[PDB]
Amino acid sequence: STGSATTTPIDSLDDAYITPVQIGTPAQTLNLDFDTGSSDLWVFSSETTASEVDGQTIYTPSKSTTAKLLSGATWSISYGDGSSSSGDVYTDTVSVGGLTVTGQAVESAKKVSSSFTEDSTIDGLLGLAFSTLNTVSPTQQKTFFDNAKASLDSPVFTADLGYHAPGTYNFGFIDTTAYTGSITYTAVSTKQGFWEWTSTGYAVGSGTFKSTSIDGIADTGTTLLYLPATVVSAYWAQVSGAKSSSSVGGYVFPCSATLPSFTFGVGSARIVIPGDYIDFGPISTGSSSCFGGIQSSAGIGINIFGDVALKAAFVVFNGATTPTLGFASK
Repeated sequence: STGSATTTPIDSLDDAYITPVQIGTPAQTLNLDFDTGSSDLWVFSSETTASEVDGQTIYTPSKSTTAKLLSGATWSISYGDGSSSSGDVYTDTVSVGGLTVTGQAVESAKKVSSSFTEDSTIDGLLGLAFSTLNTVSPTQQKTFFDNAKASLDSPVFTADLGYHAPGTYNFGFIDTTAYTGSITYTAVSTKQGFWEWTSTGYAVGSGTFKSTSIDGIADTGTTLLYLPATVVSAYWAQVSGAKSSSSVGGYVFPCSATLPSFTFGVGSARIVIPGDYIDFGPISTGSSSCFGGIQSSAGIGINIFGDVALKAAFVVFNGATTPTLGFASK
């Protein structure tokens, strides 16, 4: 089997991407944030505290003839941005882009933190990291991909995120028309539960490539590119007037600037992030200070190849017995 679903930016900055997901019978379609940095499929629901729902579409398990309470199971998750959610668990039929999993754990939120309530466009998350990170207790549950894997034509999924445009998540096949050149594959460590890999270096603009190992995670659920402070300083030094602002929370730059590209290495291959992709717009409405899309990972404890980086590539998440990642230009 295969599946193929379009993923759509939630706003004009590509802050996140939503993908329609069919849950239950008859289907209830919710727009979920596919997150290769976490491993829970959780949804706003008829059980979510009413004051914490503000415009999201909810899953109502009592209206699904295939829903079953997973008795005794609870979940609770905290994300790297400080947000969180928790609740109980149902199993139900879940379909993405025509690919159906029966008996998928659907984690129903009883509580969500304010950042989720305040974002009416995201109805929940669909985790695509390794199932060792799933938070369901006392019986850990498998991700949608883990449940689907054995049925797929090939044990892979691909992320093809658009810049200011829709893109595609495919399951079970590589679309050889979706990228240019060849796909370069690189080793993955699953020891922390992430799609963790080592970039071979970077360049700023038209500058020389610096060969240096940068361990980090491929994380579709993180907006920005978080790299070591040395790398980030080297980038922003090429933007007149850019500076790190402790009050804003990162590097800012004059909105009048033209940003240089940023290149990262994948083996001997190179992925170029155009300068435009690094502009996250005014820090507040009407400001002439703009927020940068490359930020320091110091204090986060891991480097994160978030959407800024991933949307410059066609990315293969190869879930074979020994997982690997692939990157191609597009």
